[PDB]
Amino acid sequence: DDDQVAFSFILDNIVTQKMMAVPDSWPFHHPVNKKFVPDYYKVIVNPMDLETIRKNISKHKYQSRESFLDDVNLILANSVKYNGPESQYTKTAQEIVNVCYQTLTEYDEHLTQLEKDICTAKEAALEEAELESLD
Ligand SMILES: CSc1nc(N2CCOC[C@H]2C)cc(C2(S(=N)(N)=O)CC2)n1
Repeated sequence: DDDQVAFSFILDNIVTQKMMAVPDSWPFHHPVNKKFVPDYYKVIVNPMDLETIRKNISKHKYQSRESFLDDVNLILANSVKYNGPESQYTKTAQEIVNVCYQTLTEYDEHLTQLEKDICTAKEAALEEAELESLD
């Protein structure tokens, strides 16, 4: 609830202040424009980028670090597929993933608290929704 908002703020500041600050991270800031890279979506079936993650964050898509890190890792996997494992683009995506990991670790204790309280809050909301519906 209130905890979901704090969690999303932390994630968004990790994205804007750490991941987007990686040198030359511009290729991963926004979705690829088909008019500029015409092959991209023929190759990349589950696209992902830092802007889309911010929008998912603002929609409170992420209740835990795990689903957040699923999407962050999709950025890296897509660079590996389209650009190659040894490419400079993939080197940059890997740095983006590492700074994300590093920053989450700094805030592990606080983020673990939030995830716990977010989950117990969502269970309280779901359990009462079902009790209200049958009663
Ligand atoms: C070479 S131009 C270009 N490349 C990009 N990447 C994506 C990562 O892999 C390599 C290459 C395909 C991404 C972009 C933009 S853009 N929206 N112009 O379309 C900002 C998103 N531009």
